[PDB]
Amino acid sequence: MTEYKLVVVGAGGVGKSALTIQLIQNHFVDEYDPTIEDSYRKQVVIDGETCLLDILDTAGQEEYSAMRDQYMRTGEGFLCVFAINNTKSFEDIHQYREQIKRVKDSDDVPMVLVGNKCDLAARTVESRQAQDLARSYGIPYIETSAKTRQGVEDAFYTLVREIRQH
Amino acid sequence: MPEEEYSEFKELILQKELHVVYALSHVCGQDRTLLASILLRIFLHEKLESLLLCTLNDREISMEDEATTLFRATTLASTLMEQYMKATATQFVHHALKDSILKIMESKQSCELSPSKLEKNEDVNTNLTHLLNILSELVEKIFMASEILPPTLRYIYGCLQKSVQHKWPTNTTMRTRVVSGFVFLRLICPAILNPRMFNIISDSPSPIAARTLILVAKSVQNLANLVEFGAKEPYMEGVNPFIKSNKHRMIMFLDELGNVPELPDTTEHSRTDLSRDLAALHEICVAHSDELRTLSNERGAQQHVLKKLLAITELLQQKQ
Ligand SMILES: Nc1nc2c(ncn2[C@@H]2O[C@H](COP(=O)(O)OP(=O)(O)O)[C@@H](O)[C@H]2O)c(=O)[nH]1
Ligand SMILES: [Mg+2]
Repeated sequence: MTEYKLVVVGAGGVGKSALTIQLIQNHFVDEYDPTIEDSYRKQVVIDGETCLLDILDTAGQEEYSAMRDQYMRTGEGFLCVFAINNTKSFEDIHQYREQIKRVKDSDDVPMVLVGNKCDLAARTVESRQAQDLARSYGIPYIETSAKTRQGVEDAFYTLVREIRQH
Repeated sequence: MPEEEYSEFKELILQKELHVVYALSHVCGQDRTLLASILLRIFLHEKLESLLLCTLNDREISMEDEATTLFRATTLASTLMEQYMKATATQFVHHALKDSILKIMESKQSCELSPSKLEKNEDVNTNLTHLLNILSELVEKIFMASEILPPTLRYIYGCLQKSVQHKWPTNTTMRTRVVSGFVFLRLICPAILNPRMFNIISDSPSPIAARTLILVAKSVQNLANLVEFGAKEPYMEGVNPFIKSNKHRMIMFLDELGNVPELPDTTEHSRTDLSRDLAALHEICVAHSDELRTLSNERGAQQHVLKKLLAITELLQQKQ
């Protein structure tokens, strides 16, 4: 059957792990557990199509760059995650976007922009400027919350379509 | 200009409250790395590494409202740590790691545990065994190097624990985690996945080696955090005996790694010439002058300082 190699990227502590596990395991993980590189498989059905997600979850820390290159090369689609209460994570999004472009030799790579932690009141990054940045890239933007599961199944499924339309 | 000529500026950078450095940390973004190299050399020169790193980390902590995110993102503080540790804890990494890593390279016994990543008629029980033995061998080497961390770096970890205690008194677990996130997450495990960071190796890992390093660093990271595998990936479940039997050996390490409360200063930096870095720091002020004016507009303790900064920056602008 059809496999999709999705890759989840973003700064440390933004909620890539939390996103992936709420998808894989159907619950919220609230505990300290920084990632190195965890990998999950899960066969699902999106729009009638039976398919298999090979999801890679990565480490966001600048120390783990260069180790970035290998998983990018094999990846098919990229969730680029930041936190709406952490603006600095938002500005980091650019660097992942440019690196992903470099390693694969292209400018229109299957990408989705995910803004995580929207359940929070203390939000410093507005929905609009995230939507603006998304359009200027040519890729969708989805607001999710791993705590509540809003937009989660959306955000991953959207990436799949975005791979199919490429 | 003559180093003499930066004096008035040089003595505003070093002020204990560290007000300027925080401001800079807000203003930069793409100069983060560059700026770090410049601040560290300045502070290493008049032996204030501790003043800088200790206060800066304390600021990040006092500004953190949720604990499970502490020092996870890429601030200046976490870059300042990064570049400092790469400078002072190289030998440490060679001691703990060099032997265990080189053995892993020359090996051909695969450590794969993942029910899908597995070759045909590959024995996953043989694999588990071999991995565990490496892990045991390695972490024994890691644990018995607690004393190998330079004294001054240990002090700053002590700084880190002093902080987390003043901030979260009711939480006893943080004092170890907060150290683990640097010595493991941001030092040991990276050096495991990529041995050229510290120049342990000079060669590209084989496909089997590359896998084992992830499998090993993943395992070390779980222990370093104190989490059993179980709730995440399924295949990793049989590496837990190791975690359970070393769980406490880790808590010792992380706790006592910061067990220096007196500042060290021997092997002190000889008096030479700073101008090159003071120029380059001033140049980062020029480049962010406007932005620092916006921050100086906000009244408060840093204000008078931030006022004087732009004056000094502009006055040194003119004098060149
Ligand atoms: N409120 C809230 N917290 C979240 C959300 N996603 C993650 N977190 C928390 O943020 C921290 C880091 O999550 P994690 O996924 O491990 O980060 P990552 O792996 O470094 O991207 C943990 O304390 C999570 O429980 C979310 O949507 N909402
Ligand atoms: Mg994670």
